[PDB]
Amino acid sequence: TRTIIVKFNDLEDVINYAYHSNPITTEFEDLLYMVDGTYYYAVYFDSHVDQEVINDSYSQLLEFAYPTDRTEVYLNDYAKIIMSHNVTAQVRRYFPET
Amino acid sequence: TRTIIVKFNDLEDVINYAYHSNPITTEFEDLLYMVDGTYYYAVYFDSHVDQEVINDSYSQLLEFAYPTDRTEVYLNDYAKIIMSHNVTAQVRRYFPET
Amino acid sequence: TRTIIVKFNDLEDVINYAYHSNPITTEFEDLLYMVDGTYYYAVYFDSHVDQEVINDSYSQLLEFAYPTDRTEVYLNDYAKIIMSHNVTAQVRRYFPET
Amino acid sequence: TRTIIVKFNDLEDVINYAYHSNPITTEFEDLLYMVDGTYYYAVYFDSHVDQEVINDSYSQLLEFAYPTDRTEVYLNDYAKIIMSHNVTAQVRRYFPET
Amino acid sequence: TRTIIVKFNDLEDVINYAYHSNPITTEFEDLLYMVDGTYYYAVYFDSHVDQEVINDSYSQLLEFAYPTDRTEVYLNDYAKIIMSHNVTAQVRRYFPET
Amino acid sequence: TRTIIVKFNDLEDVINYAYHSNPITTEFEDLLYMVDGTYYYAVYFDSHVDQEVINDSYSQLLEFAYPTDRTEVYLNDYAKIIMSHNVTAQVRRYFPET
Amino acid sequence: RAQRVLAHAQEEAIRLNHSNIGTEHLLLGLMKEPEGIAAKVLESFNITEDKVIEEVEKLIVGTLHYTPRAKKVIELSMDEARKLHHNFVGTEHILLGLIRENEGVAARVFANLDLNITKARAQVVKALGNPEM
Amino acid sequence: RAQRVLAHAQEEAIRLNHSNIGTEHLLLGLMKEPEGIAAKVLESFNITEDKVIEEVEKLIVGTLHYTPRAKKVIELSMDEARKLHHNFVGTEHILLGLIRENEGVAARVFANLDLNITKARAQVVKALGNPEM
Amino acid sequence: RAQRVLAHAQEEAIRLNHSNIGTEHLLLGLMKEPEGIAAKVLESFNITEDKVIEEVEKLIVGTLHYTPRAKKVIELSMDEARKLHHNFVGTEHILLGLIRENEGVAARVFANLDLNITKARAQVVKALGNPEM
Amino acid sequence: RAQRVLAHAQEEAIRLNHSNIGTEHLLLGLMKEPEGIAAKVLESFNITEDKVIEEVEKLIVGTLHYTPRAKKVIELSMDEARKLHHNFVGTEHILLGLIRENEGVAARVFANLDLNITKARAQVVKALGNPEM
Amino acid sequence: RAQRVLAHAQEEAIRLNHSNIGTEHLLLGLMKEPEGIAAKVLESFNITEDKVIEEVEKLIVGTLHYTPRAKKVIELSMDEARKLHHNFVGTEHILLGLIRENEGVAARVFANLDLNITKARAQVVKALGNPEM
Amino acid sequence: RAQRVLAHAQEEAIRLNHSNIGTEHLLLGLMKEPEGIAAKVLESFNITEDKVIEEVEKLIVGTLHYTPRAKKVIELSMDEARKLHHNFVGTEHILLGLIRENEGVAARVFANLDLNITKARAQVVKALGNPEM
Amino acid sequence: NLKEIEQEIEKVKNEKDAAVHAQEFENAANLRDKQTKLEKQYEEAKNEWKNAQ
Amino acid sequence: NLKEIEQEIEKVKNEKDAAVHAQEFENAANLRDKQTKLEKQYEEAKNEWKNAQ
Amino acid sequence: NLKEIEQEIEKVKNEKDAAVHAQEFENAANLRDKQTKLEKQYEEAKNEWKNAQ
Amino acid sequence: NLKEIEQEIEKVKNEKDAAVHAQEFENAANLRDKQTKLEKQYEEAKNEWKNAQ
Amino acid sequence: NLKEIEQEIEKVKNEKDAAVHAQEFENAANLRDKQTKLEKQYEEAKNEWKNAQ
Amino acid sequence: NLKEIEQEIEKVKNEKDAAVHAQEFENAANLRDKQTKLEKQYEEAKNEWKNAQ
Repeated sequence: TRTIIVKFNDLEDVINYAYHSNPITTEFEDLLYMVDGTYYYAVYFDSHVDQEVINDSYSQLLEFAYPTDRTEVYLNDYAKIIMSHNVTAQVRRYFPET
Repeated sequence: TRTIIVKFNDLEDVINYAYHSNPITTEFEDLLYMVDGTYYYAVYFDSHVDQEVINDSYSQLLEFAYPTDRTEVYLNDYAKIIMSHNVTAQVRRYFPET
Repeated sequence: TRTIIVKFNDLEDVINYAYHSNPITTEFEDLLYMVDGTYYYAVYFDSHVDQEVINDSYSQLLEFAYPTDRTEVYLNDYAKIIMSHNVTAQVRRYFPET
Repeated sequence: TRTIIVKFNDLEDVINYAYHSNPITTEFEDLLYMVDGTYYYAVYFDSHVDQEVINDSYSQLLEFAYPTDRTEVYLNDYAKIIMSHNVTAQVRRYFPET
Repeated sequence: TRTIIVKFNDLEDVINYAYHSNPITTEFEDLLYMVDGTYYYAVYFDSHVDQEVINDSYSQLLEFAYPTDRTEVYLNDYAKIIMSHNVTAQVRRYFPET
Repeated sequence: TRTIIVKFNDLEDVINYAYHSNPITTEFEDLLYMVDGTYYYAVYFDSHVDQEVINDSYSQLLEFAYPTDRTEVYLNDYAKIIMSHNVTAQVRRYFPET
Repeated sequence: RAQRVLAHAQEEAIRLNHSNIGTEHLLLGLMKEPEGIAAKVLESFNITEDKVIEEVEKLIVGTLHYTPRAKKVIELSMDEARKLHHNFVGTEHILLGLIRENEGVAARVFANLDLNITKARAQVVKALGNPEM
Repeated sequence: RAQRVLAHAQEEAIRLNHSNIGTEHLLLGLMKEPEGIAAKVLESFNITEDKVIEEVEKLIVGTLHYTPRAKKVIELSMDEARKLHHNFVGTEHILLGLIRENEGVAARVFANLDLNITKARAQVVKALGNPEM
Repeated sequence: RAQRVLAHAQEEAIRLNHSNIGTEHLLLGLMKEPEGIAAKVLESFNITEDKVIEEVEKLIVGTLHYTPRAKKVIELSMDEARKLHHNFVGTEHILLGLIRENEGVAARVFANLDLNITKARAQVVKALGNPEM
Repeated sequence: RAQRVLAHAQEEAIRLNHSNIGTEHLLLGLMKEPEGIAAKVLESFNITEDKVIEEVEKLIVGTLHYTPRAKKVIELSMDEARKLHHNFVGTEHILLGLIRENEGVAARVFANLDLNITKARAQVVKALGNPEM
Repeated sequence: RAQRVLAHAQEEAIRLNHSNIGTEHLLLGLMKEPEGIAAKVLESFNITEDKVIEEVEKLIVGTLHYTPRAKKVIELSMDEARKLHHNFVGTEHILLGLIRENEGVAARVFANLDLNITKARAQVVKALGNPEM
Repeated sequence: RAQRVLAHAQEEAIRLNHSNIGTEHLLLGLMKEPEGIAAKVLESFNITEDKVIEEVEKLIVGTLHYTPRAKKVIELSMDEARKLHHNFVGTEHILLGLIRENEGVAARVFANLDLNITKARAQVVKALGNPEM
Repeated sequence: NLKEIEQEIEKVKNEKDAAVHAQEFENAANLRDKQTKLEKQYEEAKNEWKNAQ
Repeated sequence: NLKEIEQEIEKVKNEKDAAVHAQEFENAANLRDKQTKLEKQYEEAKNEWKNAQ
Repeated sequence: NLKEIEQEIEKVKNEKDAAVHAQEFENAANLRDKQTKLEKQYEEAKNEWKNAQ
Repeated sequence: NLKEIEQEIEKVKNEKDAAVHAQEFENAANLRDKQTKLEKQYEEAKNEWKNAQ
Repeated sequence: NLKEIEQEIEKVKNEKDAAVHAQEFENAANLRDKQTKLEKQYEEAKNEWKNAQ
Repeated sequence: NLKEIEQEIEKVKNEKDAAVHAQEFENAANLRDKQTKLEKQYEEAKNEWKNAQ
């Protein structure tokens, strides 16, 4: 694959990820889909990134978020894209932490 | 077989056969048997008549008669022979038309 | 096959087909039968018209008609031919649109 | 075997055999035993007679007598010998006919 | 085996054996054990006496005594020796005939 | 294995072993553990001792101790080490005889 | 309905000068109405007018009557119309008659032309039934 | 019933100057009535009268009587009429007698002329039964 | 819900000057909404808009109406909403409609593009379901 | 009954100066009574008297007695009469005794003359039973 | 109980300057308590501290907290103690936690070091259970 | 009963100058009493006294006592008396004890001398049971 | 009364069957004629019965 | 009532079907037009009723 | 009252069997004749019975 | 009396979720701040009530 | 009363069996003789009983 | 009244176990001595109880 998707049960968990994640330094783009009040985070890597660096990054995500319960195909149709290309930076800009 | 036997439920059906049959022109002798108030008719062909001309003749009989329910040996033992060799002609001579 | 055969539940559906359809331009003749207050439409194709152009034409018909529930053998016996050779044109001549 | 044994239910049947039987002219000895008020007739053929003339003679006996219901060894043990070697002649001397 | 053992239900049967048996003249030694009010007689043959002379001598004993119901090792452990080497002679000297 | 572990249900049984064992003269170290008020004795043989002499030594211990109901790794984690290297001598010094 | 097949079965027999109207004349009566289900089915088995005529010829006065079996065939055809379907007889029901009443001249013509009886029954039933199954 | 099958046995016994009438004189009786079902059946096994005479002569008071087994087989033939033929024992019933009472001189003549007793029974039963089942 | 797919169907029909709006125009509609589950699924079977246009063109005035079968496809898609998406019938339910209503022009475009219909159903169901089994 | 056989046993024991009357003296007993079922059966296995005499000599005052097992055999033979005979206990019942009480001198002489004991039982039963079942 | 595992986890996290205490920092915690059942089990599968460190390094401010999954791992380990003992949680239960909650960094360290999850479970169970079955 | 084997065990231990009465001193005690069932059984497996002595020497102060397992063995042998010999007990029951309590120095000697426990038990049971099956 | 004829039918029928079994064909033919006439007469009585209802 | 026209629609519909079965297309067309008018009138009454409800 | 002979028949028949068991054939023959005579007399009584019936 | 507060939490929660769905992150952030303050006021009432019991 | 001796038989039996178990064959032989005499006396009483019966 | 020992001796046992768990072997040995003395005192009371019946 080139794409990974994880489900965040609430905005607080996304803010947790935005502050406390230390992601593997990798070339990728990200998107924040939302439906039904649930947040879905998706990352699309460059074609040159190997599948195992992707699996590593994906497993680092699972520390904070669940595996997705909706396919990419479904989300690209039904879900509102809230933010794009630099989700974590945008979150950390708009949301402070205590 | 050299011989064919069929059953007539009543004298009227024999009279019908005697007037209104037009049999295949064939070399044979015939016999009329009676038992149980019930008529049986038997035709004996020459040895030169083939099995299939016999079958064709037999199928023509079934237009009026039933198939026999008694074996030839049984009839030859128990049945009274009523008429011989010219059964149809003798019937049509003794009995008026339908 | 040389022939295809479809069922119209009512005259209005045939009038629909007469106005609101345009077949693959093809060398064919047609017949309209009725039984049971129910309309049946048959098309006869010249032998140079291949099986698949026929399947094409047939699949266009199914947009309006159902598949037949009576064989051609049955219909040629029991069914009154209502029109021949120019069925659609005749319908459009005798009946106005909606 | 060379020994034939048959059972006579009553003295009258033995007398019947003694008068009416016409046995095959054959070289044998005969013995008459009794047990249980019931008569057993036994024949001991010469070795030079063949087995089928024996079966023949035996089958002629079955016209009058039953097949034996006791083995020869049993009878030679328990049964009283009544007469020997010329049983039929002795019977026909002692008893008048029917 | 070199050894044969038989059970005598009572002293009278041993006295019977001692008077009435005459053995196959054979080179052997004998022992008389007691348990449970019950007598066990055992014979040890010379090694040159063959298995079948032993089986003969054994089968003569069964005329007076039962087969043993206890093993050799059991009797050698638990059973009291009553007499040795000349059991029959000792019995016949100590006891009169019936 | 190079190490052997056995269970003593009470201090008196250990004192019994300490006085009344005459162990195979062998190069080893020993450790005494306790959990649940229940003693466990463990022996660590030198690599030049063969596994069969180890088995022989172990089977001498079974005269007093039970076989262990807890693994080495469990005891090394949870169990308090009570004595080391000279367990028998230390017991026999601290405690008077049975 | 199919009454024409009888009406010219008589004409067939009369032109043949036969003293009887037998199951062969019923069969020829069916061949004379090529619109019919029965004619189409038999033609699908390559049973046809001329062949039937030549077989009836090699197999073979006052006014004519049905043979005692021809009568029974007609009655039996009406019984073959006692299905759930029963509104009328037609040429199919007469042919179902000749197929069930497997005796007499017509049944011999069938055997003499190698027609399979149960295969014909199935072919008719399939011709009547809804082809959507 | 054709009792003539019995009412000849004295004549054969007298011709042979025998002193009894037995199951083989019954068998000769069946041969002496070639109308009979029994004669036809046995002829279908090629058990012709001349061979029966030959074998009976080979195996073999003035007034004459039935042997005790001949008496039994007649009364057993009247038991075969409990195949619902009232008291009209025919030649077929006598033959079913001799077939059931498989002892005595007749049973030897059958074994000596290689008759399969079960096939003889089957042939008689098929001769009596409806040939179209 | 992407009701726009119907607007595409009507506009394509008008663009081609057809006198009817049919299942081919529904299919062309689905290819005009590449967001949709249906467009992705068809593209996963390598059905793609240009090939659909060419197939429809080779396969086949005034105001326009749906064909009598296109009407039934729409209603039937609102029965595929018995997957409980309730009022929010969508491109997936339309495509499941065309997959159940396996007749008419669309079904032949599928046959010409070799699409396995039951695999297409499974593919849609798998796209809708939770990928955690 | 067969009491003549015991009268033999005494006399053989006296002749051989034995101090006991055992199962071997019963077996030699039976051989003076060739009338007997038992003597015939044993002769049918070729167990003739001269052989038994030699074997009994190879296997081997005045106020003689039956051995404790001979007594047992006699009692057991009267139990074999529970084959619904009255108390007339023939030679066969004694032999069935020796066959069931398979110990002692006689039971060894059987093995020494290769007698199949169960076949001997069967042979006696077949000699007693109805030979036509 | 060896709560010291968590102290080691936090100290390693701080030493690595990572802003989170995750399942890998737990796993590094276990490898720093070599008394523990967990360390012995992992060492028996030839997983060892230096290998774990180098895997965590290739897999990967101020006050810091457990990751949302690490919290669930701890709660799940207590649920294992509440099955086996109800008595105190220990290193074996933390390892059983990581073995059941098979997601996150630790699960990938196990996959990189080829450890069979079920075999590790079995090994822990057999370490706890009575070796006499 | 052969309580003497316990005296033999103690006297052997004394002459060996050991400080315990163990299961091997019991086993030697059994070898000292060659009349016993147990001695005969072990001799039938060629477990000769001299080999037992040599193995015990190879395998291995004041007043002295039974080891806790020697006590266990004695009590268990008085439970093998539940074969209902419990009016007494004997060498056979002690040896069944040493078999059933399959640990300690005696069981080592048995394994070292290849003595199959199941065969030994079967041999003892057969020695006690009635040899008439 | 209509039901007065069928007995005569059975009588004449059985007489016919016996006569033909006797090979008295000329007599059996006249008996057949009688049976036919009586049958026609019975059918006419049945026709009257039909018209009576 | 309202319920006065459906039976007339049935009548005209059957007459239409008979006329077209007779191949009287010029008549059948006018019958179909009448049926359409009656259908529209029925629908208008049905919607008046829908509002009167 | 008929039933006065069958017991005498039994007696004579039993004596006959015993006599022939003794090989006393001449006595058995005379007893057999007597049995036959009494059997005929019983059949005569049975005929009187049959005719009185 | 904590039961006065709970529904106020849900009001702000839903408003926040709508605001972020609108991409109004400024409003969503302020709503989150309010939600947090209300959460602490809720926990204040909660642990006060715990201690009062 | 006859039922007076069997217990003495049992006594002598047991004494005999003990004596012979002691290898005391002289006593065992005399005890056997006594038992035999008592057995004859018991049988004699049993015959007197049988004859009184 | 015997049972007054059982609690004290069990207390001593528990204290012995604790002392040896503390590795206080010399103290645990004195606890063992006390235990043994109480064991014999129990046996004395148990002998009195036995001999009283």
